Amino acid sequence: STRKAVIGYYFIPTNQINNYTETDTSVVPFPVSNITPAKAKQLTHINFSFLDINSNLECAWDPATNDAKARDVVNRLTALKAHNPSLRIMFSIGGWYYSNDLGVSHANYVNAVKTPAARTKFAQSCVRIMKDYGFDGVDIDWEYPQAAEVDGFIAALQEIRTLLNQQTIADGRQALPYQLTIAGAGGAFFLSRYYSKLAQIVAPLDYINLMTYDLAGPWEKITNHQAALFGDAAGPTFYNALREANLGWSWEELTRAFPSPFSLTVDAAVQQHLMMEGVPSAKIVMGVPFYGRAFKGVSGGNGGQYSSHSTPGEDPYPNADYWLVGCDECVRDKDPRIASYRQLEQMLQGNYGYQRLWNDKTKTPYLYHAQNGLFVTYDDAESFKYKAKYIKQQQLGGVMFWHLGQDNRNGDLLAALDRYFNAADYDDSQLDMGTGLRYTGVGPGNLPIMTAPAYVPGTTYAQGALVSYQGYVWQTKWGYITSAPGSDSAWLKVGRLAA
Ligand SMILES: CC(=O)N[C@H]1[C@H](O[C@H]2[C@@H](O)[C@@H](NC(C)=O)[C@H](O[C@H]3[C@H](O)[C@H]4N=C(N(C)C)O[C@H]4[C@@H]3CO)O[C@@H]2CO)O[C@H](CO)[C@@H](O)[C@H]1O
Ligand SMILES: CC(=O)N[C@H]1[C@H](O[C@H]2[C@@H](O)[C@@H](NC(C)=O)[C@H](O[C@H]3[C@H](O)[C@H]4N=C(N(C)C)O[C@H]4[C@@H]3CO)O[C@@H]2CO)O[C@H](CO)[C@@H](O)[C@H]1O
Repeated sequence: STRKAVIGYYFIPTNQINNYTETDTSVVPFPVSNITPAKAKQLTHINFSFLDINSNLECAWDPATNDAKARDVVNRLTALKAHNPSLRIMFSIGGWYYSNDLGVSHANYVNAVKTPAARTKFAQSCVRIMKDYGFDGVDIDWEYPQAAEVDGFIAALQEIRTLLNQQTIADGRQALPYQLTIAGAGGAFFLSRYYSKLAQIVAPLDYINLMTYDLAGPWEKITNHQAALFGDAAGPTFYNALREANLGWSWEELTRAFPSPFSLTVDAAVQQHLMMEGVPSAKIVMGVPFYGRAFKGVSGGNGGQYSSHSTPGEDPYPNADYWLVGCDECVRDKDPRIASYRQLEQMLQGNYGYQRLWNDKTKTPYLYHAQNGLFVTYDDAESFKYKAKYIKQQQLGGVMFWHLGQDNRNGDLLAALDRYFNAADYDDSQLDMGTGLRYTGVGPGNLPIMTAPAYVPGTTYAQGALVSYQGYVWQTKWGYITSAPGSDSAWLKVGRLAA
């Protein structure tokens, strides 16, 4: 049917732009020339990261950026479109460093969306940047607007959308229209900031790119998979913050949608989006990490899973103990807590003491270093089989990943994703999705199809009775009920009738 989106972020820090070279990996580890024609054909979007919002409340490059070098790098990316007429080079505004609550530019995000006049100035600057540098759309990665900033954020997205649509007409770009996307939270605590207005946030977007990773890390006391597809009952569980969002729903409605505690998984985040009315599955893009998160000080028994650990959370990494054995990139980056898939392959292949283990509930791999007590959670071509099948089964828009420089040299992770979506000879009809814990919540936007006897006036219905009435299947919350379903508080809408 419709091709699945494959959205790869291209992350290049300012110092690498200013010293850009394609022949010295100690200066630029992943230059644009490493995105070969074959890789360009497997991507639908490359998202250049990151631009910012400056104190003038406009989209802007980092002011330390050499503009001539910046244009040269972007030009190399947009030249890739010669190999793929569906490919878009987006640019992304924000990222954790600029836009987190304590980030260096945070107040500029709050203020740029605060008023109609600020939103107009900001929205115009976005489109100006995208036309001036040759980008194909705008991606916003503010992590994250708070519940009170959400209305301004929504209006800013609406205003950018209108201007982009004007630009599509002006440039006759109907075959490849300019797009607007955001990177969204992939876990319930950050998602709760804007969850109640999710339909308004998604309406002006082509896609919402869920960051369904970083679900574990040094900030948690217990090691865990950072991107489990489904839940493991032996793993940690979390309070479901969505049940406290300002939804106006009843106790039964909240309980049916927001089981708590719950397993913090990719499936949970996807279902939490689908549960809301007006959030179409085709706009939801599942993020996947091309890096692993590493922990030290883990005590064995379960391959390092669900263990206490002694991994610092500070930034910069607080000392020079680069304890992730074999991680040469970690020495370069002065941080043993993150390793690219590229590096993880070499760590597993070398004489470094890792076992590769597999959790058949979460459908994810992990590395365990028994001698030193190390645990690494990551994703690979095998976990991507289950995630790609889930994307197809749930009719999602596609996949997103952070970031291109972390795939191995041959681009095997990207090639795998492309194969699972597009290869005629690839068959996952027999791929067993396992018995891991599914997120069981149901909301107005994902009512299952059900059948039930028609409601009959005068009949006294016990608690739990199911009837069909005016297009839906309803269940009594208590008994005995005689009211017509939907006329009072006694009936829960639990399903839809097939047309
Ligand atoms: C250019 C720069 O600011 N470098 C910073 C550095 O910032 C990076 C790192 O913190 C990245 N962390 C990891 C594990 O890669 C971080 O990546 C985030 C990104 O911000 C989020 N946005 C997405 N999208 C898909 C849109 O994914 C996430 C990823 C993965 O979590 O990106 C920031 C830049 O925002 O941080 C260090 C420490 O402060 C700093 O020294 C400097 O090198
Ligand atoms: C204390 C610490 O180590 N701070 C890190 C910082 O960690 C952040 C980010 O990695 C967030 N990643 C995002 C926003 O993409 C991370 O958010 C993850 C989060 O942990 C998962 N959990 C949720 N919840 C709702 C609980 O959602 C997902 C999100 C992704 O949506 O939160 C941690 C801790 O706050 O990362 C930066 C850059 O990597 C690093 O410099 C350092 O400051």
